[PDB]
Amino acid sequence: FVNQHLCGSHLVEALYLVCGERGFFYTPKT
Amino acid sequence: FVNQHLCGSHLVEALYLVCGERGFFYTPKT
Amino acid sequence: GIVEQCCTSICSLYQLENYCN
Amino acid sequence: GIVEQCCTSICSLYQLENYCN
Ligand code: NA
Repeated sequence: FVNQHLCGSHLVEALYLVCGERGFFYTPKT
Repeated sequence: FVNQHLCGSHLVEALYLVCGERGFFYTPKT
Repeated sequence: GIVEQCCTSICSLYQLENYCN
Repeated sequence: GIVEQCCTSICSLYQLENYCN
């Protein structure tokens, strides 16, 4: 699922799945 | 969509929609 | 944290926005 | 940032994990 273009909710979803119990930060304007 | 129990991907999705271009942080172990 | 406030209990806009950057 | 690396270009695990806490 990760080696593709991932935008918007799709990217958030990938972060969620990969990062698991760590959580993550989503800072699109960087 | 926000005034309910929101868990896992559902919570991430709500953050994404509410926070918009700001982005967000998801730090479940807090 | 957010899970306690929004998953285990009923979320709010007020709470969600605290986690926006 | 992440959008440049994963949305506008092809993402990687390596890049994604940089945004985990
Ligand atoms: Na953060």
